[PDB]
Amino acid sequence: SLQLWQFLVALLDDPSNSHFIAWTGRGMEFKLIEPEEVARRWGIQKNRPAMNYDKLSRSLRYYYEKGIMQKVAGERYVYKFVCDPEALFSMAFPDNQRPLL
Repeated sequence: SLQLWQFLVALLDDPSNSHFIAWTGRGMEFKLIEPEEVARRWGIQKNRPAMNYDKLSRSLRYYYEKGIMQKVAGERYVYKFVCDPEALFSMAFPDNQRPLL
């Protein structure tokens, strides 16, 4: 399984992608430098050729409403991953949140 937050982290980990998505250097903050290019790549990844940023952005909002990300104030395309105990559990268990016997 691959969901959007993981996909973004995969792109962010490779600094050769910095011209369209980058860790800003402020903690866990990242910027979508070319939002439609990020969306295009997500569409390729998921075989959804009609993917676009409008669609992708819904997931960003779902993540910040759930406290997995935060939207940075004053910015359009700057977000941060949340580093807290509860968010770490959600990120550790994307597919099963009753993982123990």
